[PDB]
Formats: sequence, structure tokens, C-alpha cells
Amino acid sequence: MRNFPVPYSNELIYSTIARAGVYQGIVSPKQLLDEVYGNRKVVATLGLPSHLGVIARHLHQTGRYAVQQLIYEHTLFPLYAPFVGKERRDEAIRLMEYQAQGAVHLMLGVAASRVKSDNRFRYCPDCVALQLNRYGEAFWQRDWYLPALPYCPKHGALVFFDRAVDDHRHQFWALGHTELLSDYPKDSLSQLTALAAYIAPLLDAPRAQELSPSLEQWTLFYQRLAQDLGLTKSKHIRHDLVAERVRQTFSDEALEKLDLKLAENKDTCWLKSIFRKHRKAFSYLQHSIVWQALLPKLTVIEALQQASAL
Amino acid sequence: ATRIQAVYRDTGVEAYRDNPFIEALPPLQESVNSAASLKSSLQLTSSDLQKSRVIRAHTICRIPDDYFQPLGTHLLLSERISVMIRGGYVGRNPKTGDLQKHLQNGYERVQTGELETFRFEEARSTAQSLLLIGCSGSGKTTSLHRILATYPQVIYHRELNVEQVVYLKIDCSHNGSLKEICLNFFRALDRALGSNYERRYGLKRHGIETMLALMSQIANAHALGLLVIDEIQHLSRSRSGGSQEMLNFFVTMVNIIGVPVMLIGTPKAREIFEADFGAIFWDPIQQTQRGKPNQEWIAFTDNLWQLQLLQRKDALLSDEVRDVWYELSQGVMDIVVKLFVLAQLRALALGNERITAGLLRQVYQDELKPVHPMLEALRSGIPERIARYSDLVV
Amino acid sequence: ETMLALMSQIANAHALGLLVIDEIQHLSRSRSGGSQEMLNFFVTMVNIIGVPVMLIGTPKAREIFEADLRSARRGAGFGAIFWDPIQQTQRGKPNQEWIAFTDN
Amino acid sequence: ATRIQAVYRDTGVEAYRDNPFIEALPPLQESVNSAASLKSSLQLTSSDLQKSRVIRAHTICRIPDDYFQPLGTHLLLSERISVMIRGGYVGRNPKTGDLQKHLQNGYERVQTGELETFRFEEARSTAQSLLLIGCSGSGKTTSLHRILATYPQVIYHRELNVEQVVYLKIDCSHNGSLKEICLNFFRALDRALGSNYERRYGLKRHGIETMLALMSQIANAHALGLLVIDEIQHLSRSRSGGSQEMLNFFVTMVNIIGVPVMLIGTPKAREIFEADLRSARRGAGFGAIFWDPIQQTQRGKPNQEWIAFTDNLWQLQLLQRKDALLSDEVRDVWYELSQGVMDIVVKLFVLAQLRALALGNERITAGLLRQVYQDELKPVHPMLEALRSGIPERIARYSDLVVPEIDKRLIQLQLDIAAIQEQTPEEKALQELDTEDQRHLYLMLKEDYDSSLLIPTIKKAFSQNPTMTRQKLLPLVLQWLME
Amino acid sequence: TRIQAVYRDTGVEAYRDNPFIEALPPLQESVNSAASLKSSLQLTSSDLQKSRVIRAHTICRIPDDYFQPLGTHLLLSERISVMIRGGYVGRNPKTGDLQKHLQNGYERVQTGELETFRFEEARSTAQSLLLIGCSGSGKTTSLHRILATYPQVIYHRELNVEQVVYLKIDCSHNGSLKEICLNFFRALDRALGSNYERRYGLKRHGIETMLALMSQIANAHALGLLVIDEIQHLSRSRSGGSQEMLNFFVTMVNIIGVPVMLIGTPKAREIFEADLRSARRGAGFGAIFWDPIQQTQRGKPNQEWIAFTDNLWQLQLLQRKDALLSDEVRDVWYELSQGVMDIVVKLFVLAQLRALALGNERITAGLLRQVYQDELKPVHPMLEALRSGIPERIARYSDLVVPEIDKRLIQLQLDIAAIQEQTPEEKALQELDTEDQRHLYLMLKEDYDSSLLIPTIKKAFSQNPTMTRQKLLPLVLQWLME
Amino acid sequence: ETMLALMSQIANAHALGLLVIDEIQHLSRSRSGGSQEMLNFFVTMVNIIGVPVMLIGTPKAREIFEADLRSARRGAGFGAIFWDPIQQTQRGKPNQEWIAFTDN
DNA sequence: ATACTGTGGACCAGAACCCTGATAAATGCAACGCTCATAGCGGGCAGACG
Ligand SMILES: Nc1ncnc2c1ncn2[C@@H]1O[C@H](COP(=O)(O)OP(=O)(O)OP(O)(O)=S)[C@@H](O)[C@H]1O
Ligand SMILES: Nc1ncnc2c1ncn2[C@@H]1O[C@H](COP(=O)(O)OP(=O)(O)O)[C@@H](O)[C@H]1O
Ligand SMILES: Nc1ncnc2c1ncn2[C@@H]1O[C@H](COP(=O)(O)OP(=O)(O)O)[C@@H](O)[C@H]1O
Ligand SMILES: [Mg+2]
Ligand SMILES: [Mg+2]
Ligand SMILES: [Mg+2]
Ligand SMILES: [Zn+2]
Repeated sequence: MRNFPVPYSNELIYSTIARAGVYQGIVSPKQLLDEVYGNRKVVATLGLPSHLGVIARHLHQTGRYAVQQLIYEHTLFPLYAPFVGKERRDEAIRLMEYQAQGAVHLMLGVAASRVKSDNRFRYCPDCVALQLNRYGEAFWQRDWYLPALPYCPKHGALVFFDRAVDDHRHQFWALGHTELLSDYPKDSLSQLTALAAYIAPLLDAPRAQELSPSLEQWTLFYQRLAQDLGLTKSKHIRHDLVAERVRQTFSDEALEKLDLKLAENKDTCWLKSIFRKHRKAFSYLQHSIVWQALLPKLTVIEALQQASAL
Repeated sequence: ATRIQAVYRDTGVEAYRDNPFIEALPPLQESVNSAASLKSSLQLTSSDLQKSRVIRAHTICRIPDDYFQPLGTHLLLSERISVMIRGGYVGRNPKTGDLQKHLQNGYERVQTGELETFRFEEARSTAQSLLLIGCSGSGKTTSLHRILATYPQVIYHRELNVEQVVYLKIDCSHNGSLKEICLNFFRALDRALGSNYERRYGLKRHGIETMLALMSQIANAHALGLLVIDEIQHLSRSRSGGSQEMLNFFVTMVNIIGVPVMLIGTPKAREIFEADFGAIFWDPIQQTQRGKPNQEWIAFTDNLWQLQLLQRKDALLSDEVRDVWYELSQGVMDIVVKLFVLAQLRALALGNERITAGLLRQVYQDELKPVHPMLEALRSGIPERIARYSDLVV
Repeated sequence: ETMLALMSQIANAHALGLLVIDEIQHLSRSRSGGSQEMLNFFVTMVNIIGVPVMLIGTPKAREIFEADLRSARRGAGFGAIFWDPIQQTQRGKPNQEWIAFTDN
Repeated sequence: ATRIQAVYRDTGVEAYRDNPFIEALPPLQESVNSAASLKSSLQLTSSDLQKSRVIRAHTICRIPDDYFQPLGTHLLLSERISVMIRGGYVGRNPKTGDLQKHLQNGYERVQTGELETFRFEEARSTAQSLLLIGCSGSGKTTSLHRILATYPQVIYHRELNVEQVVYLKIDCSHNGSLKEICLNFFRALDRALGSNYERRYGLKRHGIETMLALMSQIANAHALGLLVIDEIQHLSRSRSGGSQEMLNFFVTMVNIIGVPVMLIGTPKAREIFEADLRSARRGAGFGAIFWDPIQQTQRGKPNQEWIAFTDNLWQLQLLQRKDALLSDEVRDVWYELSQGVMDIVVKLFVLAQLRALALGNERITAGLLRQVYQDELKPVHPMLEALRSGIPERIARYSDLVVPEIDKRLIQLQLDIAAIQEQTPEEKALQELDTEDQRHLYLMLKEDYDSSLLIPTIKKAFSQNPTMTRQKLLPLVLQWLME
Repeated sequence: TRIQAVYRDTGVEAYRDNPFIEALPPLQESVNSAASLKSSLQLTSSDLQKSRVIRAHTICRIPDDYFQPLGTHLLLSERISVMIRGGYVGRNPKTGDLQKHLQNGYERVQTGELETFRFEEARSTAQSLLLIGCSGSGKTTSLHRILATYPQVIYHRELNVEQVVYLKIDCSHNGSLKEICLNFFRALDRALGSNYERRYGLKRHGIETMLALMSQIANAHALGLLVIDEIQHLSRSRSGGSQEMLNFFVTMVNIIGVPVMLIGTPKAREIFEADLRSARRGAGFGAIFWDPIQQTQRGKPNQEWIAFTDNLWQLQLLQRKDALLSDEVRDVWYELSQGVMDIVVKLFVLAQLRALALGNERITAGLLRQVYQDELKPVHPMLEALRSGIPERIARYSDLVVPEIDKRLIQLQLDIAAIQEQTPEEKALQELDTEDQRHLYLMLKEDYDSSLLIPTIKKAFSQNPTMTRQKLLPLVLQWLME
Repeated sequence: ETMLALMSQIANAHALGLLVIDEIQHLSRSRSGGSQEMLNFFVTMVNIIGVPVMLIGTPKAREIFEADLRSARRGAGFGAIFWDPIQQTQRGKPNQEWIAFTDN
């Protein structure tokens, strides 16, 4: 290819590859994969893409875009790197730069979505107007495609329509302006919007480049934080203050929208699994909700500072 | 294929204040310096006059390829081409979000197969058109290879990634078949850029309707400046329904798509245009401009005359030789140079090292016989007699 | 047209210098699709990269084949050489050419 | 074209008895010393130290080409290639009959008569087709270029009008093609023979089968010793065709030609032949001699190869502030810096002297080697750490990496060395002193104390007796100093 | 390998005038055929002084040239000969013009003169043999030498046929049927000169189609045998299951004649034989079970082990060696190797290489124990099960193989090659131990030769220990001028 | 083609003077193929070997060689010699050849 | 101050998966086939005289 579009500010690479075929009258879905990569077996993925580097060689004559900038600033990889572990973070890039695809989701053992859960194509009613007025084009954005919360962090709730990534595995689709974007009455859960606003700044923050606290470090930090202001009895978990904080700040309908039911009656609950010694990777939702419940006046980056320092 | 990095100017006109495309070109020049810039000649030097005969013969024969002189009209043509190639980028600005609309609409025409489909009514296109009709042998192609050689062809930007192509030139197929013009547009952007658009767009058997939209969208994939079409007379020789099809597609492209187009052809191709744009007519030069002999003829004859390579020659020119030239050639720009070169070649070969009128007459009547019948009509001057044949003034 | 546009790549891959076409006699009248169309072919053979060409034919080819200014000026682009048989009497004097050729 | 007339030595081995092709080869009785005599090195004296810094820069720039120290694997490769070369002519015996006549005669004798049993096993090729897989930057090509050039290439016979080509070298290039090797064999035969085989056999019209068919004829006509295909790593799989059909094509090459053939490659190219290598099948052949970098430790102690190479390479230093003994810390550090890869170990030492001649003090420090490592080993950062990791996949993925265009960088090093203004105090001392063979005493005893008194004392003694040998001069200059 | 055919008479009545049988080597009694196979290295008398590397190569060449017959080989040879020369009676190319004879018989049957007549005789099924034994007992080296006597491609000039006598197929590690089907074509067009794989083995056809085309291809050329080696990889792999694994080998009856042979490890018996209709086809012409040799026979030592070890013992190449073998070393071999023939020679080779490495330069029990405990680790469970003798325990571990042995051999060769040599002048440098010694050495090379230089340096320290280098120099030079 | 190339190699190795091909008429036209490709095979056979070749054929083979024999282009070769039966009347008189042969 | 009970961390084991090979069916695509227009041609009709 001779004219590969430069990615806009804060967009996914999937929409960039789509606009790389919208701009030159290529309508057969096979030819786009034939020209961009050269293989007819390459897949289409939203968040954590692979085969990167071939997408950077096209932009090579521009000295700015490289592999590291593409992966950190233009994917959904920032959400998984700091929390899981340092060595896995450092090896994910070398596993992802090359042609391997199956190992990417396996090694980062959190992407067991099974059936495509909310992988329907999503957009926002108000953001598209701003993108139109300031650019003249519409595209997919990383703010919309948060893995769990189906809410735009600034405002409102995303507009689901009926299609899926598994409907066509070998097709890159760009957003169509002539495809009608119809508004619906906004049904918003304010707690979910607040959580989205709280978790948004981590996506574009330089300090998340290398800071990943260790497993034992996580355990000591959580024990010390629980004992700082009295969330732990003498060698026993209180089980009451932890529940009443999260029920004060979060209601039950928010938790069922997040599919994160608490189980005080049942012994196996994720809240108790967090406070016990960690052995597997944990999602950002649990850490975020614990941070919000335990102390409400601290930012995500400085929370990671305090977690990692001690 | 001259890849050049772009460094911008600062234009004065407020309409061009933002574009990178129109601020990447070399500046337009005043008519005073433009006439001097175009002119080129030979190095000559007196050291060759006493060299061998064979070494002199090739230097004599190298006259017609390296000798250009600007006439009166070329200074108008350069200005008009500059204006018409600068006026086609104000509606495709990438900074203020205009190329994205002009390029997004072109996908819809590809999908449905109609060229009148539009998605954004705000997209406005500005373009111009011209035709350059002149008698054969008047040197109109070389004018469009020397005026349009100041602008470099492929310029590469770095803020964007667009590889702008400033000008492109195609030749219509001899049969005029409606598929080969589209198949030859992907064979000039194929060599001037070093790619393989032909394989991905031509081998896959598509209809003409979709192949016409593929052209109009690929031309806007880059920033095409000028699509000049040479040898337009072959369009009349196609099958039925094609004579008007690409006299409507080439005005659809100018009006809707927004790529400027200029057509160049012979006088016998004017009929299809008039079977139903600014018009510039080119005519062979004549000495008898109003009541006194023209200065251009004398100046050009002296400039060509000072390139002789004969050991014993007449430095000053005589008017009888000028009259012989004007009565044997009739002023068409091809005959004069070839006639002079042949005359001095025969003079060098014979042994008589000086050019005379008799030698000119003998060479003209012995070596240019396939050309005489048409020149008889030009020499006679009768309108009815000159009206026959083709490629003559009408 | 594809063949004509395809000859140029091969004519530039190898630096072709000269291309001589002889026996142009046979193309005066045949199932070529049209005299003017075949003339358009021989004039659209300009798009081949350089490669000056020389055409050879009987005097039957000239009158029928060059009857238009735009094609006539390209045939005699470097002078049209015409040939004739040997003449016995030059100006009432025997030609040395004929004598020498016959004696040798 | 060393067209020496065949002088027929006698070898006591029964298998090589009375073979015109074999006897023309050099004898092998003291070849062990000959194999160990491959060692070459520059000659450096103390005189070159006082020269200007550009001359020293040229001398240092000349070290990579003319330095070679044999190691353990070179002896094994030499003996194996000697066995392959000399065992390849037992079949094509010219004086007696060929192989097919022998098999037919054996069958006719076992039919009737009293020849009870005849074995039809015959020769698999004539020796095993060795496959010398190793990591790039280890030194295969120079090893073959030296150990295969001690045999004369052409032995022009007298009674038989045939040419005995002893070895040959095909070499692919970047983004090669399958037919390119077949064409290049014919093209390279011309340089070895002086003929024009490409004109008659090198037509592009021929298919892939016809090339091998003609190669069989020409390889049988000229008594061929070896066929060393090199740099399989450079080939591109997708351009030629099916990757798995390359193994079929190579097997067809090995079967048809019949002369011993030895390929070279990198662990990236191993996956092409891995199907035959894993099986212990006889007939697949393709025995592999693995090339590995120098190991630091042996039995919990430093390996003698590493120190033996290190001291020999360290003797070539001409630094002005140089100490006689190599320090242990740098010995510890550059191995982990370079992982023992043969090419880059020498390159770091080459670049260190050039960098130290311009940065300031003329010595060797760990920080200097680190700085050179971040300077000119950027393309090879991934492969070095892959070797450090030890996982075979990491090493396999990062093979074929080489530093581009070091020679051009050497020129700009030299140009930067040329342009300097300030001078060292030792430079001043050598310039002001009459350093015409009187310099040697000053240099050998400079580090004992300050040379302020030394500069006029040697002059005093030398003017006292102008006619002395340095041998008698040393006691006197030593005696006057202590006073 | 296009051997022309010259015929010979055969005493057997049934093989009367059939070229395929009569174009082969003639019959021999078992003892001669089982005694003509032995081979050994030359072992020239005076090749006990040479470089280490050449002798190392000669020792490394030992496993490839040492073969010794035993009891079972004669029976195996008899079975192979019967199978190869018993499947050619159905196909006799030399037939008289049978149209007249058949039509005359039909006429005499129709007219009532005769009463019965056999018009056309058709073949039925095929012979088959299976050879199973614990891995490492020699089921392929003892098959590449029994089949070496028979020529592979016999050419008939009077007719136009090629007699491909024997063909060897080896299943791969995957164990899929299509790999076997394509490997048949690979082996066949490797034996002759042809391109059968592209002509028939395309992707278009399914398994049944290639299986049916093998019959036509094996009738176009006269096959005599078809051995399948390493059948243990078809036990439980991705071959469609054990039911289809059984069905494929049962359906292999449709191949015309061509008595097949199956070789596998003792584990494959349980998977491969579980139905009556398949076992009788497996052991259709016997079922021979190999087993490693034992030290004793019946309260008394076995002679075959004695002969094998004693004959192997002379072939060693060492400076000082005890030609008369001591019984303790033989008992050590029987204790370590336990009987499996693969390990017996490998232990000797590795022990010899390590003996050259250490410079002990003798073969003893301690060296054998050290090398056995160092190198041959993974094979331990099989040997420890062999010691017990319980059938289930021995059957559990009869598939183990030692890896990377060639790489270890090559690394050992590099180790013994890297010994190098120390000249006395070079050794003088190693004599200097203190760093000050080497420093004074390095400063004082140019003026004095080392031979005189080193002694006066050494006495300089032996006389006065604690005294510095610049102060050392005068006394050294005082010694030197004198 | 491999047969042709190896044939050229052998013909270059040994000093080969003449190569005579006899009875072209007996070649079957069914399994061979087109007369055009048979002509191409013979033309390639003439050039590749490099030694003079002599062909013998029936007048029906002239039908096969119609294309290459009509052309007068140099380098095509294939000079034709026409065997004819003994004619009687030449110059209006009975031939001497027939009379002498008949008497003998 | 030790038996009783919670409890956190370490630990068995069935299960959804999911990857892969063997087989049938839909299908895109160079491979001829067809159509269209164009220039010369030999049996048939008007003609015409002794
Ligand atoms: N103004 C001029 N000054 C100098 N030489 C000229 C001039 N005009 C024409 N010529 C010469 O005339 C020739 C130009 O003729 P061409 O390049 O063939 O153009 P053209 O044939 O007139 O275009 P056509 O007939 O429409 S295809 C070259 O030899 C030029 O050197
Ligand atoms: N004994 C040695 N001394 C110095 N340099 C060596 C020695 N052996 C190998 N080399 C280095 O190896 C390099 C060539 O080998 P290499 O390039 O690895 O082969 P290939 O081109 O096949 O990869 C040379 O630049 C040389 O400096
Ligand atoms: N009769 C024999 N005498 C000596 N060594 C033998 C004999 N038979 C086999 N071997 C040894 O066995 C090795 C090959 O074993 P192989 O037959 O491949 O085992 P398996 O049959 O289990 O595959 C050879 O290296 C060879 O040295
Ligand atoms: Mg032109
Ligand atoms: Mg190399
Ligand atoms: Mg085996
Ligand atoms: Zn929004």
C-alpha cells in the first residue's frame, strides 16, 4: 500500500485499517486483507490486536509512529498491563508483535469471554457530532469500548445495534454516516458513569509504561491497607464494613449490570478472594471498586503509586 | 519518479492560506522571467569547426532535439495552466476536513454504480477545462512537455502520508474502445508512482460502470492535479454510443468529482465537439502580420541561423533565403527545422560548404516528396482547395 | 492496445536501438478492419519508448498508405529515401557505375 | 587454475590403491600439524606505538581480516571434509569399470558358479551430505574459505583429457529463487573452468528438471569432488513456491548428481529439513555438526578455549597507558556483554580502541565496553538477549540478524580521529625527546616514576657515549637513575 | 540398479517355468544364509599410534559395522524367503496362448464329451507376518541386511516389466493413514525413476481411492514384499480411532497378493489384536516374539552371550589393553545392560570415549559404572523392570528410547579434541605463578631469549622474596651480564 | 525437451557429422498432436543439435511443411529436392535415360 | 492454660472445550464458445445476338 491513513487521536487500530480500505474503493472483504497484510487467514479483533508491525512498516517513512507507541496509545492493552504482572507485561509485546494470535488471549488469562459478550458494535449519540464537526469523519473510539461498562465516561449510555464480530471474522467495518444513528431516551446509572469517569484517565497516562506491582507486593499492600483504618480484626476478616462500604457507594442494580453479585451467604465470593493471598490475574473492575470503596479521594495513578511503593 | 520532500512557502492570496497542497509547489513566475526560463539552445563553441566531418555530422543532427524557442502564445498558455492547476486544490483541503468528504462520497458511487450519488451536500468542487486545437506539426506536445516540466511530478509530505502527483498524461487508444482509456489511466499512475494498481483494478473483470467510478476515486486517493488527454481524435472511431459517453463522463469528472481536465486534438476532431469551455486555437506562423512582416519570424530565423556548423558560411542572412523558407514550408513548425538540417547535411556531404537557395530547392524537391501534395494546397491558398483533406486549417 | 502498451516494458528492459519493419506491401488492403484504423495503429506506435523504426515497401505502398498530413510527416521524419534502377546514359555519357558493375 | 601435472603419490590404505584421481591430491601423514598451522596473525613491535594516531588507527583497522586462531571444532571439520573429499572417488574408478558393470558382474557370478552371496547395498551417494547448521556470526564461511583452499582447484591430467575439479562454491543472495541456484551452478562453473557453459546450457527456456538432468551429465563428465551450497538463510520461501517442496527439491539434488554435497544454514533454515533429521532413517542422511558459541565454564571452572583466545587477542593491543596483565573484571563483563558470539567479540575490542583514542585516556574499562555496546550493537540487542534466555524458540526467531555496514562506520571513525587539536603529555614527551631507538628505554621504564628527570638523564648518558647497544645501555641508564 | 536377468533352474516343482521366481538368487540352506551376514571393522595391526581425533572417529564408527548372527535370524530368513518366493505362483506372465485351450475346453464341455473344467482361477487373501519385540533388540538393522541379498529392480528384456522385489515403508510420528498412503508413493518413485506422487497422490482423492490405486500400481510392477516399520505410532493417535485403525489393516486385503510384514513394540499387540477377524490375519504365517539374550540357559552359562562379548572385546583400540577379558567385566555388562542389545554396544563406545578423555586408558568396572550412572539416565525404568521379570511390569516400559545420543557423542569428540599440547617454552609461562613474575616477563622479552631469561628470574625470587620490581631489576641484570 | 537437450550434449561431445531421419510418413498423427506443433518440434530439433540434418518424407509431409516452406525468410533452411519418376518426352523427344535403362 | 471450631492456604478431579483430521457440497474463474460486423465470391438471372 502507498497511502496508509494516520490514526487519529485516541482511536482503535481496527477503524484505522477500515478507513485504509474506505479511502481507495476496495469493497471486496478479501482484497482488503490481501493488500494490507497479504494473508487471507488473518482475523479481525477489537482490542488487543496482533500482527502489528506490519501496520507500522506502512507508516515507517513517518518517523513518529512505532510499535511501542501503537500498542500503548492505540489499543486496549493499557488496562491489562499494570495489574497482571511485570514479566507478563514485558513478554506480551514480544508475543504480540509477531504473527502469533492464539497465544495472545491465552497468555493474558483474562479474555475468556466465550460467547461474544457485548461485542456488538457500539457508538455514542453526542460524540459523533463533535467528531463530525472537528474532523469530518466518524470512527471507533477506545472510550466507548470499555471491556465491561457499556457507558461513555463523559455522558450517557452507548447505542447498541444488532451485529457482531463473529458475524464476519474476516471483515473490517467502518462506521457509516448514512447509516442512521437514532437517539433513544437516556437510561443511565449514575454510579456506573462515575466509575467510568474514575477509570478513564488510566488509558492515556505516561506512567503506566512500566509500573506493575508484584503478586506478593499486592498481598502486602492489601493487608496493610486493610489494617490501616481497621478493616481487619485480629487475624480475622470483619466481613461487615467491607460489605457496608460497597453497598453505600454502589447499589445492587449497578452490580447486576456489571454482573458482579456479592455473596455474603456463600463462602466463595470475589471480595473475599481479593483479600486472601493472590495467585491469579485479577480484572481492573475489582481493584477499581475496592479503591473507590476504601478511600474516595485518590486518583488511579497515585493509587498505583501507593500500591507499588510499599 | 522524483521523490522530493516538501517544504512550504507562504502565499499572498488569502484563498490559498491554509492548504499544504497549493503551498508545496514552486512559485508562479512573472511573464518577464517566464519567457527567459523556457528558452534553451545548444552549446556550440568554435572548437568544433576544425574537427573531423563525422564528429560534426552528429552535432549538426542534434539540432532538432535540444532547441526550443518561446513564441507569443506559450506565455499565455503557461499562465493559464498555472491558474487552472492551482484552482483545483482549494476544494480538496485536508487540514479543514474537505478531502475526507470528497473521498467518502466516492465510495458510495462505487457501491451503487451511479456517478450522481452524493452523501454530503456541503462538498463543493472547483475545476476548469480547456481544449488546444492546432494544425499538425505545430509543436503542441513539446509545449506541454516544457511548460509542465517546472512542477515536479511526485512530492511526498510528512505530516500527512499523501504522495501527491502534480500532473499525469495519457494517450487515447487507437480504436477508442471505452475500456482501454480506463485501462491506460491505471498505466500512467502505474509508472509515475511505481505501484501495481493495474493488477488489483484491471484484471478483475468489472463492468465499465464500476471501472469509471474506480478511476474517479483512485484519482482522489492521491491529490491529482491535472489529467491532460492527448490524441483525442480517436474518440470518433469507437462503436455506437461511445462518442457521447466520454464527452459526458469527462464533463462529469470536471463538474462533480473535481479533477481538472484539458483535451488536446487535431482540427478534424472539432466536429464531435460541435456535433452538439474556453477555446484556444493554434495556427501555423505567418510573416504577413497586417501590413508589415512579422518580427517573430525574423527573430526565430536568426536564432536558428546562428547554429550553423560549416567551415565556410555566410555569417549574415539574406532575405531571399527567408522568402524561400516561407514559400517552401508555409510556416508549420516541423518543416523548417528538418529542411534546414537536411540542407546543411547535404552541404557538408557534397563538399560545397556553404548553403545556397539552389541547394535548398534541390533538397526540398528530392527528399521531402511524401509531404509535397498537402503543401500544394497550403501554397495555393484557395479556401475551397484547402478545405479538402484532414488536419488542415478550418 | 494491451499488446502495444506491453511492448514498452520489454523495449525498456532491454535497451532496444532499432526496429526495422519490411514487406509493408501486404498491409495495403486486407481484413485489417480499416485503412484508417491500421494507419491509426502505425501512428499510435509512437508510444513505444523511442526505438526509431524503418519501413520498407514497394512503390505501391506510398500513394495508398501516406494520404494524410499527420501520418505523412511521421513517415518522412528523417527523409524518405527513394531508389531507382541504374541508368545507362547519364547526360549522353556512359555511366562509370554501370560499366564497373558489369565488368566486375 | 593451478594446472599442475598430476604427480601420483602412494597411499598405504588399501581402499585408495591405484586410483588416478585420488593420488593427485596432497598426502595426509602430517596433516594434523598442517591443520593446526592455519593460525595467522599480524606482527606488531614497540616501534609502531610512537607513530602518529592515524597510523595506529590504520593498524587497528587492519586487525579483523588477518587474525585467525584455530579452535576445537576446526580440527573435526577439517578431518570430516578430508574424509568426504577422499572417500568420494572410490566409485568413479577410471582404470577399472564403473559401478553398474560391477553390479552386473556380481549378479552374473552369483547366478550359477560358486559365489554364494553378493551384497547389493552399494554406496549411499558416496559420503553423507553434511549439514553445518549454526548461528549467524559464528565464523563458518571463513573457516571453509581457509580449510578448503589448501587443495588445488584444478588438476589437469595428461593421458586422460579431463579436468579434476576438486571443489566448488555456489552462493545464493537476498530474495533468491529456486531456479537461481541451478543457473548459478552453471555460471560459477565457467569461472573455475574458463569455458562458456552458460551460453549453451543456461537458457531460461529450460524447466527445473532439465537443469538437473544436464547437471548430472556435466558432473559425471568432469570428476567433481564437492559442491558447497552456502547461505540458505538468505533464500525467501514464498517467492520460490511451496516451502515443504524445497526438501523434495534438495533430496532430488542429492540423489541425481551423486557427488558429495554439503549445505550450510542457520537454525531458521532447520525447519525445512527437520522432517528427515528427527528420523533415524538410513538414506535420509543429512548428518548435522552443530556450531555453538564459546562456552565460558567447564566443570565449574573457566573453559580453556575462552582464556586461550582471550589472551591471544589481548596481546594485539597497542595502548599507550596499557598494563601488561588483563584485569579479571573486564574478563567477566564482556562475555555477558557479547554472549560469546565469535564475530562480535572481536568487533567490540576493535571499536574499543578507536573510541578510547578519541574520548580521552588510552585504556580499557568496563564502562567503555558498555558504551560501545549501546553505540554499535543496536540491531543485535534482541538476538543477544535471546541467547541469554536459553529458550530455543527465542534464539530461532532472532537468527539471521547481522549489523549492517560496519566498514563505512570505520571510515568515519578514522576521519573523526584525524581531526583533533589537543595532545597528551606523553605525546609531548615523545615529541620533545630524540625518539630514534633511544625511546625504548624511556617507554620500558616510564611508569616507575615521573619522567621529568628521565628525559635529560638518558640524553646525558647517550651524549656521554654515543656508541652503545641498548643491551649495555640499560645497565648504565639504570645505574645513573638510582643515584 | 537395473540388473539384467539371467535365469536358473529351481528344484521346487511348483516354480516350474515362471520368470519371476527363476530370476532371483538360488535357494540356500539356513545356516549358510545365517552365517554369511557377519561383518567387522578391519583393525589393522599397527593402527594403535595416531592422533586422538582419528582414533576417536574410528571408535565412533563401531556401531555401524558390527553385526553378529544369532539363533532367530535363520528362522527369520527362512520366513522372508518363503514369503517372497511364495506369492509369485499366482502371477505367471509366461502363459501359452490360452484362447484356443479355453475355447476347446468349452466346446468339449458343451458337446457332452467332458463333464467338468476349471475356466478361471482367482486368488484369495494374502499371507502376513508380525514381528514384535522390546525396542532396541534389532528389528531394523537385522532387516536391512537380510533383505540386502535380494536385488531391488530386476529388468526383463524379453518382456517389458520391472520386478520391484522389496519396498520399505515407515510410518511417521503423527500416525495418520494418509501419511502412509503418500509415503508408499514416495518410496516407490524413490526406488524407480518416476513421479507417481504427482500423477496419483493428489488431494482430490479420498483414502479409499488411493487404497484402490495401490492395487493397480502393485500389479503394473511385480512386487514381492511390503514391510511396514514402527507401527506403534498408530495405536491411539489421531487416525480416526482404534476401530478404523483395525478396519484399515483388515481392508488392506484388497491389495493383490504382496505379502505384507508388520513390525511393532510389545505395547502394540494389545491395541492391534482385539478381534478374531484381525488376529488371524496378523499371525497368518506365524508370530515370532523377540526377546533379549540371557546370561544363563539352564543352570549353566549361555554360549551366545559369551561369543558376542568375546568377539566384541578384541575390536577395542587402546594403547595398553588387557586382551584376556576378565569375568568381572562380563558380569558388570550383564548387570548394567541386562540383555537389551542396543545398550550393550553403546555402553562400550561411551566408556571407551570417556577412557580416552580421562587418560585412564583402560576399561574397568568403575568406568562402566560411572558412565552408566552419568549418561544413560532415561532408560533406567526399563532395565529396573527387566530385573524383576514380572510380565505386566516389563510390558509397562517397553517403549523408552534414549535421545540426543549423537549430540552427546559429538560434544565428547570436541572435548577430547580440545586437549591441545604444551611446549616447554610455553609451559615456562605457566611455571610463573605470581603476577609480578608475568609482569617482569612481559617487560623483559625483547633483550633476552626466554630460555636463559626464566631461570635467572626464578632464582631472583628464590633468593630474595620481599623486594620490589624496580629494585628487582638491578640484580636480575647483574645476573644477566655475567 | 530433456531428451533434446541431452541429445545436443551428446552430439557436441562426439564428433557427429550427419543425422538422417527416415520415413516421416509413418509417424501417427493421432497421439502426436497438431501438425503445427510437430513442425515446431522439427524446427527446434534442427537448431538445438547444431549439426546438419537430413529429412526424408512422402508428399503428404509437404502438407505438414506447408507453413515453413512457403516463407522465403533466411535462417529457415529446409531446401527441397524433388524426386520424380522417369519422364519420357523432353524437348519433344524420347528420353535417353529410359531407353538405356530399359535395354540394360 | 489445652480441646473445639473457624479458616486460609494448599490441594484432588470431573468437565467444557477445542483443536484437528476425514468427507461432502458450494463455488469463482480462466477456458473455450458465441456473436457481431465486414469484405470478397461462384451459381443464378436478366440480357442479347445469327
Ligand atoms: N516554438 C518552437 N520552438 C522551437 N522548436 C519548435 C517549436 N515548436 C515546435 N518545434 C519543433 O518542432 C517539433 C515539435 O513537433 P511535435 O513534438 O511532433 O509536436 P506535434 O507533432 O506538432 O504535435 P501533434 O502534431 O499535435 S501530434 C520538434 O522538433 C521541435 O523542436
Ligand atoms: N579465529 C577467528 N579470529 C578472528 N575472527 C574470526 C575468527 N573466526 C571467525 N571470525 C569472524 O567471523 C566472520 C565471518 O563469519 P560469518 O560472517 O559468521 O560467516 P557467515 O557469513 O556464513 O555468517 C569474520 O568477520 C571474522 O572476523
Ligand atoms: N546383531 C547385532 N549385533 C550388534 N549390534 C546390533 C545388532 N543388531 C542391532 N544392533 C544395534 O542396534 C542399533 C539399531 O537398533 P534398531 O534395530 O534401530 O532398534 P529398534 O529395532 O528398536 O528400532 C544399531 O546401532 C546396532 O549397533
Ligand atoms: Mg505528442
Ligand atoms: Mg555466510
Ligand atoms: Mg525401529
Ligand atoms: Zn460520548
